[PDB]
Amino acid sequence: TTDGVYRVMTRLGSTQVGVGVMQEGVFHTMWHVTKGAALRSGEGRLDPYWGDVKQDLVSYCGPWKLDAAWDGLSEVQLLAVPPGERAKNIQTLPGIFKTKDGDIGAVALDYPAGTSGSPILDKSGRVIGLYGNGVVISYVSAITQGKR
Amino acid sequence: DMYIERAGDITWEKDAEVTGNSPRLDVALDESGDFSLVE
Repeated sequence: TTDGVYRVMTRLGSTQVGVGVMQEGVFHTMWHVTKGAALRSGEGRLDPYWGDVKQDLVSYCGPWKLDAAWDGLSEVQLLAVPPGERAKNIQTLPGIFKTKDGDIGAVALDYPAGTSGSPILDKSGRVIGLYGNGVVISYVSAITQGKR
Repeated sequence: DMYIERAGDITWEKDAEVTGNSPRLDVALDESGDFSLVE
């Protein structure tokens, strides 16, 4: 239940299917990573609480807690947790997805699929969204943030 | 079955590798959560 970034694993052997963020007792990941399945954490079980396919997000144990947003000007850091490698920070200036409903920050970083759900951070260390729902032009990920 | 393993703190790192572009792209988001390019 400790705050932090976590690998999401499945089991013959084990494979990393994604990543997520524990904050304020709630686990946050992308819907496409877990498809809303319950998760084991040690001897305990985490059940889904809120989710939305269109936003590609899901929270476990409580409502979505992450609310910071990219300021539109500053570099950010992808806290990537790739399969089989230690967590690492990659700094970048986001581009932009321009949509009919407004602009969304986007990172032009292409990491292994099992990295989906990794958090993107502002300079204060706040999570401004999760990595792994995007488009191909190279892959570009939206900075996907939910609503608190 | 699906399980979680802690991998680190959520912290900014002053010595991070820096990379990547900042493209500006017109996109649409459909009901299935899929982004596509628009022209």
